[PDB]
Amino acid sequence: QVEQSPSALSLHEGTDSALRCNFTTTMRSVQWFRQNSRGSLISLFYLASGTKENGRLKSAFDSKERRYSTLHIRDAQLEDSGTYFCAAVTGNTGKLIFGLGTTLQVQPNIQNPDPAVYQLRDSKSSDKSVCLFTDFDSQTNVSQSKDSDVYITDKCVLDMRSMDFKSNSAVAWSNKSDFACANAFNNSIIPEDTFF
Amino acid sequence: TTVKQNPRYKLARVGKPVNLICSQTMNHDTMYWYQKKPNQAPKLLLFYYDKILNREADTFEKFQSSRPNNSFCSLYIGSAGLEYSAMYLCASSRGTIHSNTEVFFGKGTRLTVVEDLKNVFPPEVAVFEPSEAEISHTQKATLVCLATGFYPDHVELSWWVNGKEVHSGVCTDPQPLKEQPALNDSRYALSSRLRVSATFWQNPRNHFRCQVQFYGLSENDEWTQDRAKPVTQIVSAEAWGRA
Amino acid sequence: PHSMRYFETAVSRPGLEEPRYISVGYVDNKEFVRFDSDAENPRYEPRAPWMEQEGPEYWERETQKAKGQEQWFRVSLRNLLGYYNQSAGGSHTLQQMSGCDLGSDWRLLRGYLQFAYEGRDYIALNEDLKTWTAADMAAQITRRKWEQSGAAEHYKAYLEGECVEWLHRYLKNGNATLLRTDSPKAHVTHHPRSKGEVTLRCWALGFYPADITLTWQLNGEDMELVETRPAGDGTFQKWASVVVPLQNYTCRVYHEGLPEPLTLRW
Amino acid sequence: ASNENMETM
Amino acid sequence: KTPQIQVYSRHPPENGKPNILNCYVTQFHPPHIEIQMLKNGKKIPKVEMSDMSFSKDWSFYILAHTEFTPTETDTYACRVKHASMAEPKTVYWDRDM
Repeated sequence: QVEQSPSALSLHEGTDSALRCNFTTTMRSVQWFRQNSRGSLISLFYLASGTKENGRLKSAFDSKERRYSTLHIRDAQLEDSGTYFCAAVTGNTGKLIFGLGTTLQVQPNIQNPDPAVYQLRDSKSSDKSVCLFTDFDSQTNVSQSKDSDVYITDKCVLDMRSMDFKSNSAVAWSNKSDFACANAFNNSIIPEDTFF
Repeated sequence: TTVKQNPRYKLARVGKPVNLICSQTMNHDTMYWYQKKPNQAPKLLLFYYDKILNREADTFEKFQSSRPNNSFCSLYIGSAGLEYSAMYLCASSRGTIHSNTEVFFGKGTRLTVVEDLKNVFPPEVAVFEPSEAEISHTQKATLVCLATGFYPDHVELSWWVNGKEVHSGVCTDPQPLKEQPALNDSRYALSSRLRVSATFWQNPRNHFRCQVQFYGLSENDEWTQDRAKPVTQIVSAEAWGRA
Repeated sequence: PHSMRYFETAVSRPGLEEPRYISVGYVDNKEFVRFDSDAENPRYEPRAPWMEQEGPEYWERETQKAKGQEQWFRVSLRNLLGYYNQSAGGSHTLQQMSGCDLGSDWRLLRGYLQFAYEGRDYIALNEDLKTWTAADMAAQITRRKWEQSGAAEHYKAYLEGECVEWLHRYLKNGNATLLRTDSPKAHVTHHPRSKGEVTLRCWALGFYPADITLTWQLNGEDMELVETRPAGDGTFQKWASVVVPLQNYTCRVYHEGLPEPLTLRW
Repeated sequence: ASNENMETM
Repeated sequence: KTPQIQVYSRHPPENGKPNILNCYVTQFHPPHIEIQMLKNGKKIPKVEMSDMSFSKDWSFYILAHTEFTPTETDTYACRVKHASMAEPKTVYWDRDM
């Protein structure tokens, strides 16, 4: 069987880390995939034997015994975060045997941290209020809301072509009217700024 | 050249049957059908070696298949169930199963099986103008879009500035929140953001639009309700530059 | 002279969907491997007495390729049956000859790739390893299919690479058991016939390989020459008769192992 | 080292 | 194709020494063939057969052999049944040729 290592991996921007696929028995060939945002699989490499490189990535199947394959990632970028899968061709009935997967997460380098929460107004009728927690360091994580009519989304980074300090943001909104925006501090937040 | 696979999304009720097509331009002799559930590796269901069905995989006879010609292959579900909701993948190789040829994969087809077409709901898209405090403290403005009350998680959120799809400075949630995360069949909610310069937002001739593509019911499905049919449609929300 | 060939046979069974696949390999006209489908536990089995120098990785990997080839011929048998619109009752045979010969020095001299349906030739790869030679209309369909895909490049890489490289491994592992020749023993038996004539018979018992030539040179240059037949233990035998009326004649024996031609009367 | 065929007849 | 059969012994003709009789069958198609070795008309119960092989001209060839005691009073023959032939042809053994 195919054993994939590690299960999950977290890197900072520019970090060089590698994935490993170990096979109990000898294999004829190996294939590395990255899972799409939609859920499907896009092929990254196909190796018969040797070493293939395509930019930041480099996979190898140079083992004489053919019992392992690696996938090196040089200078990790946030555009590389996702689940990676390795699948070797057994050479027998049911050609591909897939690995369990590796969930990679690349944290961005916040040059100028400026945490603050902002209240946004609705364009149509102006009744629904959406609060936004943006521009925070990668260390601080966001926790879910403790209400049926109150919803909090997870963190997500932004990249602007005019080079931004990577906007880390978490959108939170409430159905119930007369709701305090500053009270959405369920998680460990840094005391920095509130407009109020 | 590549493995064509239609439709992109498939919506079906429990009991009703499901057809899944697959095609390849190359003269590949071996074709495959995988099932990939969220947070899981693709599981082989069956493979074909030039009109020869090898259904060794799938030990419970939960799937049917038909390969009329070398190019086309199908996967059929007689009676749909909540157990079938998964991303179906199609694949092909040049030689035989014992060959070491590259297995080319299709773009997949996300299928979600519903208890009843009554719970199928289209999203309510809404844009939110950037806060004046954010524009003063920073030299950038962020528009947040919210697509809520959609079912069943069959949406594609895209940003359109001045009639052109923009990607730079855009971020969309990978996982949609559940309005009732305790009970199943609950409608989902999704949020996205668009960050631009403060000067870009101040111009009242720049057209910002949040476009959500919803994949729902088809013309074949019988809709008997006073509420609007949750057909495959685009829902949008626009905002003009304010100073 | 050093060669390597892979003789594949595929004979279908009447009514049965699975036919019988036989893959036999040869190194310098000497069999070293053999695969069969009707045998209990279908695997590659060592035939040569020097084939014990292979690990379990070689016998399992070759078994995989044999099982894959078995399915390829199984489909190709049905594909060919439809080309000629043959009756779906009787049994048919599809054969293949793939390999290469090097010569004295270890270097590629000539590649080989031929196919034959029911004894008659079907399709063959040319010396250029790019174009194909077909035999009839049904064979031209296989030619355009294989030229559209570009199968000529795939077979060129095997005959130039994998076949040459693996032949060097066999030539070094069994160089003592391959270069073994024997001098042929000769004896002439006398037999009388009608009209006072005598039939002479030049015998040759015990030679390896069967590449021999027995010519009747009467005073420095009608004849009955039969084909070479093997003894069974590991050597070959051949004889030649001549109908002459009645006086001693000689028969020249040409062997690659013998520097001088061996000829002796009675 | 037997050969492996790709496109069927 | 019609098969070509030639019956001959492995060891030179000499009574008393353990000799092995051969039945060389060449130039035939299809490979399905029935080889039966005979001795004075009676079929030989134990005949060691060889596996299927074919020549460069796509024509199959096989070699049948069995244990036999040399004597100038017993007759030997090799009956071969093939689809090309109308009736199973038999080739008699000869120590002179």
